[PDB]
Amino acid sequence: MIIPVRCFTCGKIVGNKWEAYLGLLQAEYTEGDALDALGLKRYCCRRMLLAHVDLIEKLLNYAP
Amino acid sequence: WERDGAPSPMMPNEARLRNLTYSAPLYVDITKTVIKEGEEQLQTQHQKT
Amino acid sequence: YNGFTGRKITSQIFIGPTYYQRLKHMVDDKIHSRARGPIQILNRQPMEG
Amino acid sequence: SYTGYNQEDSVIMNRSAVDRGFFRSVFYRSYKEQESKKGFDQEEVFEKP
Amino acid sequence: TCPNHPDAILVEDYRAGDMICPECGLVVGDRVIDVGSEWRTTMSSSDRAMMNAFKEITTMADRINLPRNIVDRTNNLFKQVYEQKSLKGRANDAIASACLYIACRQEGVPRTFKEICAVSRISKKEIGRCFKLILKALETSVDLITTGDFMSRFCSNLCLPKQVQMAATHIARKAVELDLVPGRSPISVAAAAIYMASQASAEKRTQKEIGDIAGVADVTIRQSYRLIYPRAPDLFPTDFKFDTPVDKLPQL
Amino acid sequence: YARPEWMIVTVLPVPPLSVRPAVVMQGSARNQDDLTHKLADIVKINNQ
Amino acid sequence: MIYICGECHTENEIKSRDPIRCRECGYRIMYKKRTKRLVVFDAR
Amino acid sequence: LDLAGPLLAFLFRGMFKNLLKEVRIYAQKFIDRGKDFNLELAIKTRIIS
Ligand SMILES: [Zn+2]
Ligand SMILES: [Zn+2]
Ligand SMILES: [Zn+2]
Repeated sequence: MIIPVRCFTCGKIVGNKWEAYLGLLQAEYTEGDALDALGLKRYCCRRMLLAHVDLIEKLLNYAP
Repeated sequence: WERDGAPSPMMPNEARLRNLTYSAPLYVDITKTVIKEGEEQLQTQHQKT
Repeated sequence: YNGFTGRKITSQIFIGPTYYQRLKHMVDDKIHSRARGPIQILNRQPMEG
Repeated sequence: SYTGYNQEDSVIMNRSAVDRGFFRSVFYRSYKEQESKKGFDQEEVFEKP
Repeated sequence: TCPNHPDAILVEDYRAGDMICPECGLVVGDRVIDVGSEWRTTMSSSDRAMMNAFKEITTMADRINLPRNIVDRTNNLFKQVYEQKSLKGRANDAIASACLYIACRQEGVPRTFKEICAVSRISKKEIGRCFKLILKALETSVDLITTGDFMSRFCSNLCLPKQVQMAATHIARKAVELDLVPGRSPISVAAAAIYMASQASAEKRTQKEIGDIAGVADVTIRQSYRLIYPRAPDLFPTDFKFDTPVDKLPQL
Repeated sequence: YARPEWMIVTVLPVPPLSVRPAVVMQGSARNQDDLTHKLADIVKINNQ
Repeated sequence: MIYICGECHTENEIKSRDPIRCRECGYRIMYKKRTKRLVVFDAR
Repeated sequence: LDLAGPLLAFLFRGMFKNLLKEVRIYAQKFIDRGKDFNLELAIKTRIIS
């Protein structure tokens, strides 16, 4: 639902890169370029953001 | 329809949560004509039965 | 490289990202044991209790 | 074939990945209970015995 | 029944379904408890007549969309009345209609005698006669109805906004509190209050419209409205938005 | 071990309570087994 | 004994005997409030 | 392929027939007494619901 804190494979921090990744994509960055800019070199950490589905955003559309 | 009989629209989630069937009331217009073997005819219709 | 010894594995391994699914079948929902349990009254035979 | 623990359609998982939320899931069980006043002789209500 | 512990409260056990001495450990009875079930974890005339009345009760209920619990309550009233047999002369349909009326009153959602009559072949006069008899036979009583017991149904059936319904309830309750309508039927007071509240909002309902749902002749609504009209500003809630100013409410 | 006359049911046996137990349902309402209902019918006709 | 309305989200104290309904909303779906008892989680 | 429509139309055909079979019975009984009948009371709503 929400971006994992760590990369599952290696434990690298990924929970502080989702908003930065979305911001870069809005800046016309390709997904590969945006991941490179954030320092995600290993394809395990790129997998984390490339495949993340942010369901929490739609979960917040339901009134508590 | 509540206990007091006040109708309210039923959202599907309320039907799921309260275990209510999701049904729509069905109304039919009915025309009733009566003949009294006295060469008189009376036609009455019950709208939305 | 071997995790336990750190030595290169002689054969090179095919490794990459693959999409995996977790199926509803967990072992905890299936593990069950019986040892002098609640027999039935009429049949005097085992039953779930 | 790492340690023989994935043989015959078995899988070796990474414990550290599991520690980080890998394939962690939630199980929701819902129980519904209603109180029925049917029958003057017998009646049931919600209250801690 | 511990042989060592005479009169000992044996403790039930769900592991194997046996009762054990609470302070010895001895299992008295091997697996006798039956844990699984113990814990949740050619028709007689009287029955045939009862069955038809039960069918009639359900048929009446669906016409006005009453919940099954009231129907279940109505069935119990009918069985008590049918068993006691003080209404043997009265028709079963009349008894059932009165039982349906009583069941509604007992549950806090009264239906007026006219509403029960509309769903039954039995007239209001006959239902009222049966209603009193059933109370005597069952030695029971029903709380006196109030003007607010019909606001939800009447206002909703009129498609009036919630604020109007609250305003009408406040008006009707205040009018009874102020004794502006002594002796008037609660339904008439409610109908007049609905008209007063309705005319003060965007959604305006004529006297005929309010009478139809409430079953009160417009003349009676006119009489009650005239009695509460003088104190219109006082009856209305303080925090009420007047689409039509109170000073300009219809006079009649 | 067997005689033709014994085939005719002159005296009807009654199964023990173990064969047909008194089930408990809806509280203390002992739900008699199907055999009990037939046995209750059998005795009523026999007495009549 | 606090119940939260499912529509207006209004906390209201309701007894066991009295009927279940929103004090002001009229909504008949109510949710129990979170327990005040403290439950510990291992962040594992 | 029989979808919800055709399947439900088959049911409604029979249920409406029972409804119209019922109003005949109720209406005829009142007509036999000679008194006029009320259409709304004749209709049994539970049949289709
Ligand atoms: Zn990684
Ligand atoms: Zn002992
Ligand atoms: Zn509410």
